[PDB]
Amino acid sequence: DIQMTQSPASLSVSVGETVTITCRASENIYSNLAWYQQKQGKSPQLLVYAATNLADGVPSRFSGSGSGTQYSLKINSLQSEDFGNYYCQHFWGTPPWTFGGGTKLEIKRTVAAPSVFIFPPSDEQLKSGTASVVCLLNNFYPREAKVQWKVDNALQSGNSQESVTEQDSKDSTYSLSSTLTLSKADYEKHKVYACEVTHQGLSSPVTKSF
Amino acid sequence: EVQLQQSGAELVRPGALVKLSCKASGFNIKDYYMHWVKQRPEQGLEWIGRIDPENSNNIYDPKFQGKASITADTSSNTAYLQLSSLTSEDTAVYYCARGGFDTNHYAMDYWGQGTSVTVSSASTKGPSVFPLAPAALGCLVKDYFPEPVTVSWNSGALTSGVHTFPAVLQSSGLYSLSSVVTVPSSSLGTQTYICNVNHKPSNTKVDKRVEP
Amino acid sequence: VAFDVRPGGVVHSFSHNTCMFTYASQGGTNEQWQMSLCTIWRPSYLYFTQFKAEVAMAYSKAVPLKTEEFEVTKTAVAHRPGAFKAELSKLVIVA
Repeated sequence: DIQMTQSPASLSVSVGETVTITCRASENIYSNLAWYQQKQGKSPQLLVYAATNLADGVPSRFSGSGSGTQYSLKINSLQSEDFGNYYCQHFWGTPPWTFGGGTKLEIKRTVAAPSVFIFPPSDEQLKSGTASVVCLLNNFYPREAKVQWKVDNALQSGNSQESVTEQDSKDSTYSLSSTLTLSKADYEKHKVYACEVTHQGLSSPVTKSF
Repeated sequence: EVQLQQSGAELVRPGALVKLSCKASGFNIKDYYMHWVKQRPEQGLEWIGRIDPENSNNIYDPKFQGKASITADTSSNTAYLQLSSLTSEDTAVYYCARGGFDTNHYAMDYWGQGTSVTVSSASTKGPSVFPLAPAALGCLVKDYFPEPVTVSWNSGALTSGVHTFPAVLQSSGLYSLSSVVTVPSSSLGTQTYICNVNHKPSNTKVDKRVEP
Repeated sequence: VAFDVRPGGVVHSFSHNTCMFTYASQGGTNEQWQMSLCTIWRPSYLYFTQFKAEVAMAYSKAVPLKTEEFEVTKTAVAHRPGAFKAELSKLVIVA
């Protein structure tokens, strides 16, 4: 079997710059190599085929080069919508016609501070015996952010979960949701509920409370 | 117009078997290979195998160890992927894709939308929908299984400023997801905001009004 | 360029810029062959019921075919019906 080694595994590049992603085959694949783009929750899309040919409807900023064992996908004048995962695949010899490990492309942009919002559990949820307290960090960059939950100023641990959106196709930001879960009994035993946010875009941490 | 229409999401027990379908429109399946591709959560694409529907020749990556069986029905212009002795390693999205027979045509130009397969002994459960009262507001879609949940705002008329987060798996073994929207603070009091939650596995459809 | 020889009995062709290979075959698997520009070869376990390369030497293994197995004409190299022993692994055409 022929193994495909894709490099780099991850990249963060600004709008207008050039991106180069490489694919190395374990042996000569005679230009039988394609490149695909895939966005979150979507099917992969063919970009380049037979190493150097642009697929129908693919923007001209995309190009492929190479021969033998070494291939590259180039993106000239990167656009905000070009973030996602990229994969190479070979079609040489007896199958498997294997894919490379993938390259995750992030759009790099200026630092953007999050807008922070705190939501108490609804009266409807409290009736069921559980309390979910939510903290939203909206439209920020870079992806790295720290959320610390405080209940009557006591630092919380092991009772929260968070998730982050895919990068925005237009403004290249991220949003994050953190949920603090407590029983109704524990929730009613305390008064002050706070979400403290630390991020590169903030001069000092931001606290939202109720 | 070329289209590959795949069958719906599957929830199946460990040790069991599934048969996925891929109906082709706008071309004859005898003129292409039909390939199947696996994608485990947070992982890369992995080629499973293919069938040539003109002669029924089918071949696989040996790593599947005979667990995948690809068939085709030329009368219905449909290809199929059967997966047996299912384990948690088989939980993934499976895509069908057509490809040609020479250098300039091997690459797969048209792909199906994917079929999610979840291997679990857990039962289906519909979500509870709670408001995230307001500027930002939202909906908390809690305690459902299996994935996915779809969320829209004002029947899809409100898209600007909407963030629907990836679900998190709770210690209970059930998922929880939040959907938020940022709106003008002046609209709080006069504008109606409704989140439209749909969880197909449990046939749950909830329209929740979010008020200050 | 690479191209797959598809058994099953349907008559197929592959061409590149011109050199064209037309065949029908039987066997267990689709085989990836190559065309270099004209040389047509398997980098074969298929049984060819017919073969024609158009714009010369034919080989069972890449081992020439017997003279009686094929015919070289004005533009083509083709199997001789009833004499060709169904094994083809390489075709070379200098025009």
